[PDB]
Formats: sequence, C-alpha cells, structure tokens
Amino acid sequence: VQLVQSGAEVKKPGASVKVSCKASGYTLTRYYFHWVRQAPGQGFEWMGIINPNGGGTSYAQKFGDRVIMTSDMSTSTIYMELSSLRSEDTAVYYCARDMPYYHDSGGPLFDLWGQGTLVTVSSASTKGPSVFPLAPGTAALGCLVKDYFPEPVTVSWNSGALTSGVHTFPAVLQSSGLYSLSSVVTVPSSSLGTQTYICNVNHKPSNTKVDKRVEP
Amino acid sequence: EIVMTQSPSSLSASVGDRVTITCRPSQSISTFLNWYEQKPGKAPKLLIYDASSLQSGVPSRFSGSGSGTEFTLTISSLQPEDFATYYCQQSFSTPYTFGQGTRLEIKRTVAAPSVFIFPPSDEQLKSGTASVVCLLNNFYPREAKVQWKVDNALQSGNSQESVTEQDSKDSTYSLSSTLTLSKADYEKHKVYACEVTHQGLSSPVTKSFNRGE
Repeated sequence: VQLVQSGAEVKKPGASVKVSCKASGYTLTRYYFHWVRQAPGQGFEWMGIINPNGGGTSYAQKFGDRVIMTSDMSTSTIYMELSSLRSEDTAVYYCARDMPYYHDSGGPLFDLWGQGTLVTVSSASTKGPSVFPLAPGTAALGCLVKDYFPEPVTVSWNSGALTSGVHTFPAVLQSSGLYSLSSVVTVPSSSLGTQTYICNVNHKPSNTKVDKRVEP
Repeated sequence: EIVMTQSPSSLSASVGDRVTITCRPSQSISTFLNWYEQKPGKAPKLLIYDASSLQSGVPSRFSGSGSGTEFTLTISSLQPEDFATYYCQQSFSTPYTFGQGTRLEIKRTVAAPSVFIFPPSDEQLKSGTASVVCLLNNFYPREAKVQWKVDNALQSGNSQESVTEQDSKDSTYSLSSTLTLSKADYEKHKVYACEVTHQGLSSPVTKSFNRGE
C-alpha cells in the first residue's frame, strides 16, 4: 500500500490550507496516522495524531489552536487543515502511518510515509521570471532567472541536447519575496564563435516560457 | 521537550567503510528510538526501531544499538545507495521529536574551484537593479568562502549563495553567489571582485572586472 498526498499549495498569510492523504480501507481502520512537516533545509516537526475510527486526535501544543485532522472512510482519505497560516509555515507536510508497537509509551512507529506536499505561505503574487544572460581552455556562460514566484522553474539548454557541464542551482528567496536562480554551463572557449547556446526556462505557475540565447 | 542531538552533523566516507553515527537525547528514552533515511526530495524511510530491530526489507549491513541516552546506527560497509541523511526520532513522550540529521557524503580527492565572474547584463540594468554573479565550479570539499569587494570595500549582507548537490559523476560541488546592488550604486563604482578561499587553492583566487569594458 501507498500513501498518496494532494499537490503543492501556495497561500497568503492568514489563509488556511487543507492537505489530503489517500490510503486504503484496511489502512484507515487498522492504524493511527500522524502529520509531520519539514521546512526547507530543516528537520522534522511533529504536528499530531488522528484515529480514523471516530476521529479522536491529539495535537502538538504548538499547533493545537489552528490544526484540524479529519478522516473520510468513504474515500479512504485523511486530511490535515492548518489555519491562520504564516510564512514560517512554509514546509513539506507529510502524512505517516503509525505501526502499533510501542505499547509502554504509546509512541509512534512511522512505518510508511506519503510523498509529501509542499505548502508555500507568502504575501507575494504569482509572477513569471525575467531571464538575463550571464555572458562568457574552458569558458562559462549561463542564465540568471530572476524575480519569479512561486517555485518551481525548470531550465534546460538547447532543448535538452546540452547536458554535460550544466549546473542549475537551487533558488534563493530574496528580500522582495521573489525567487532567483542561475543555471550555468562550462564549454570549450573555442566553441563560442560557432556553437549557439539557448537556455529554456519554464515557469508553469505563471505559464511563462522564455528562451534566451546567450552570446559573448 | 526532548532534544535529539545527532553527531557528527556530516561525515565524508567511502564505499566499503564502516560508519557509526550517534544520537543523544536530553532525557532517558528507554529503547524507544527509531532511525530513518532520507534522500533529497523524497520522504524518509524507516530503518531501525526499538533501538536495535531492523525493519523488514532493510539490508543486513544496517544495525543499531543503545538505550537510555546513548544510541548508535552502524552501516557495516557503505554502499553507493547509502549516501543520504539519517535521522533519529524518539517515541518515548509527546511531542515526538527528531534529530537534525547526519548527512553522509562521498569522499574524494581535493579539487580546487574554477572561478568565473559575470557583470550585470545591460538588459537587467535597463530594468533598474544589478546582479553580479560569481561561479565556483566543480570543487571538493564543500567548504569554500566567497568574498565580494566593490572598489576594495568588503561587502556583507547584500549577497546570497546557493550550492548544488554532490555531483553524481565526479562527486564535486558547485556554488553560485549573487551580489545585489542598486543600479545607481553599481554605476557609482568601478572595480567588482569575487575573492574565493578554498583548501584546493594555495592562496585565495580573485576574479574581477571594471564596469564598462
């Protein structure tokens, strides 16, 4: 069996978000479930536990006033709703199945995890990137993909034909609330006069595609 | 709340090594300690529960030991699929808490960065801000310091850095640093320099340009 969660969410501060986790009939009736979140580059924070039979719950003191966990047995689905969101709630949220084992303490055994769902909380609005050249025995060139929101952006080079020597860096979140990333490639200096280099940027959240030819 | 302290925070290792990582809770937790593996972009996977019991499907090379406030996870000889981050997690009392992880990365010979500097494009300047970018390509180990100077004034607070995952073929890292200035400040100053310090360099390497050449 497999725990399938809903897709990524982008929310403004003060909104609420409801994440689903689809399991099975046997799984919901035989196990308790937990939600655990992981902020970017951070560790894990336990949020609470639900018994799908009758919906009894117990929440971490940090989330008690604004998280509600429910289940719908007709659809073998568990839900986690987090209210009064703020930017620090930006994280990947996981559902985890709890294998009975720790009888003395009553603690969990996180046997099986959903794939996670990303929730981004920001006051920023959707916005496609501007793409600027990073112009040039080895030469480097690239594309600066600047001022977009939310994640993600994909970058390829020459429609996928150029993969060797490519580095597309993780985005950084700027003071403005918009993201910025670079993609670079190293090539022989001798090819600069002859070989054409295009980076192909796709920002699906804003339906923005850009091809930028990068020249010396 | 029980604090879970893992050590070391990171470990450079080779295929075939025996690796032992440690977890110390701030309070005794009997044996109610689980270990998980997580790779980038994926959910954690259960490895060990009850301090010493192996979860079914987990290779025999994994083992765990400990009780009270001292716990270890041991991989008897590392395999290429074992480079990942490992987390301990206590099931003794609410709220249930996790360590901050031990990341295992591939050891290789030292490799100095190739360094490149990129002035802001004329396109960006027309739009009213300037980004200067410094690239450190294919180096090892991961520790590297990038320093920006503008007219020999040392900059801090106005740059951000990003690092790639260890390369799958040569096990190196790459780093991008972006210096952010107003268009007005960019045009007030002349000399823009990126100074890189790294163990693979006998002395720091500086790449520079002067605006408008």
